[PDB]
Amino acid sequence: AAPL
Amino acid sequence: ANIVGGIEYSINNASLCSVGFSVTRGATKGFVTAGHCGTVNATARIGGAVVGTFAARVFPGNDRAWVSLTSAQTLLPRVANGSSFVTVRGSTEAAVGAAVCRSGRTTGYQCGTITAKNVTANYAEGAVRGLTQGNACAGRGDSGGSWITSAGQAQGVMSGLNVQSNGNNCGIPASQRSSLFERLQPILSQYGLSLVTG
Repeated sequence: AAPL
Repeated sequence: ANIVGGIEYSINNASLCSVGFSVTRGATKGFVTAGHCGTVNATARIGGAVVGTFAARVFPGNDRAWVSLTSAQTLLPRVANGSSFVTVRGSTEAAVGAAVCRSGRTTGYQCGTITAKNVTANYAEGAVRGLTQGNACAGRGDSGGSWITSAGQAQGVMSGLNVQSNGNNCGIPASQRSSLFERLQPILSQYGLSLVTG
């Protein structure tokens, strides 16, 4: 999961 | 500028994020957004014009920030939904299973349901804990944006998602989406902010  | 949840703003003339919610802290106007969007004192612009600066932020650990605005800005109790608006009525936290929508400058207004609370995201920078997960989709640029029920109860601000190579998780079924937001209530009490409602 990544920022956004 | 009119400050409406969901709209684009830039940070130091480089990254983009979306406005979460209009708030006040005594006579100061501001909006809450995601912590990862900017550092303290970064310049925020809406439509090429300076609207305010990052007053405080916490990222990673948590993912929250509020931008203090100049007094020329017009704070509005509203979140963008296409050419329409959702009025902000309060901040009652919805339970898992409840339906919720989110608004941002990249994918617009998207709805889904809350699937879990107290999720940890392990981002490149460090973990962020205590996030709520929904399955509404979102894309790069939607950070900071509003998560709100149709009923007008502000849930939190967009933090992160399981992004695919197209820049969003809108092309995978809802079942496979992990769209995470930072809860609003801790941000409001931590900075002593009150939400603008209508």
